[PDB]
Amino acid sequence: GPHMATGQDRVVALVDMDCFFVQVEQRQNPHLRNKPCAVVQYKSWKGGGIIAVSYEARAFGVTRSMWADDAKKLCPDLLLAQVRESRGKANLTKYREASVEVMEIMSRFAVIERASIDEAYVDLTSAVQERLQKLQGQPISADLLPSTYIEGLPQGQKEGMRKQGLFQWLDSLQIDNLTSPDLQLTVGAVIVEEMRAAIERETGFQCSAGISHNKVLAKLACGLNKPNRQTLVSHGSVPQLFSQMPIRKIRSLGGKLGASVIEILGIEYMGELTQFTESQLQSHFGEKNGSWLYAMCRGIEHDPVKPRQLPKTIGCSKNFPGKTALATREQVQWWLLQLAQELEERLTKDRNDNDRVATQLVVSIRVQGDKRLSSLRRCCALTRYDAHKMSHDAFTVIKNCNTSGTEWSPPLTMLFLCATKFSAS
DNA sequence: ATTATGACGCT
Ligand SMILES: [Mn+2]
Ligand SMILES: [Mn+2]
Repeated sequence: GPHMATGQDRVVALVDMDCFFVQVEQRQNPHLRNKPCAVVQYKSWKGGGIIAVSYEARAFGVTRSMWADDAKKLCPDLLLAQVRESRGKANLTKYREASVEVMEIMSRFAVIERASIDEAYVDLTSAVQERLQKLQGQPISADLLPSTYIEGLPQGQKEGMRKQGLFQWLDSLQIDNLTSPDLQLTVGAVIVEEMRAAIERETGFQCSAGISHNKVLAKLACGLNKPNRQTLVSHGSVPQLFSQMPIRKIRSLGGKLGASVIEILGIEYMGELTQFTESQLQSHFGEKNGSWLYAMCRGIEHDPVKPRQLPKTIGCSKNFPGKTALATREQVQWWLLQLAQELEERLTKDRNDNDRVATQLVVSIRVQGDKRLSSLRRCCALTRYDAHKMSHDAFTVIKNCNTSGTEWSPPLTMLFLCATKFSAS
């Protein structure tokens, strides 16, 4: 009872830009705004691979990782923006720079953890305490929450439902207790409305967000009401929400581990996990995963919001699938040079912007017919930002994979260069 | 012949 900690100490938000690459292209080209549109990479093979889809296009069934020619069968009016191509590969620079715009606005409100190019976690605990003291007892007006959904409410037209749920929540709120978790989540949501307003004002970009007590719940909440909306998942809403929540929807359970939870335990939903002791879970899934599952199914997770706005590694990758696989020495060299040239550009810009130097080069390759996604990964020293030297070293480091007797065999279906091990400069 | 990345765990 009194000693079971309930993981309500923090207020954590997950902000995710709605169809981010598409919005970047729609800001740049107004003809695309408020239309079915998608962003593609390459164009020759089946019109190119789609990597981002507006919500209007999604209503027709267009999805990521779908060929553009097939998407056009579902949505003949679909509009397409193409990723920039440089040195024969996709260049994502425009989206990394748009991402930094967004991150820099978010960083004004609270400390953020860049979780991907288009999403960050926010630790709002201090911000909420400060704002609570600023209110000095004033109750929270629904006007301050114009796009917030309260998950699980109403209980007992879409916007009509939203407002009813919010009204029930706010009427139930105990504004005089500055230590109530539910009040703290609520103030966190007010701040997140303000953050999302500043992002849209200063970039034109819309986003969704989740507000809860930890990263996993914030992330799960963010996806409940998209696009352009935010969802508050309270501690108290977890039993009902998790009672029908497929295990695969929880972050890190979408793959093999989640499938083995399902197969070994004979269950489907997150909430069923409550029935197992911690020791049982550790026995099946190992001590770390067991403790984590035992707490997570009760809505409790302790992973911190790391103060990290910048990526930890800077990487350059290209697949050479099918008959385009690289089969000669000249080919492997020239593409290592193209990759190393993009890497040099991004690294020099990174050193100037962020006062740091990478010190290790990671070279990863895939050979044709190899089952694995990395057929090999080897590291060497990264001592100067020179594309010719980095390409020469990556070669030097992979070349004993060639089994020919100027040819290259097995042909290579992927090259990958990654600068890592950053040190302040 | 989804592709381009990027974080993190295991050993
Ligand atoms: Mn997104
Ligand atoms: Mn995202």
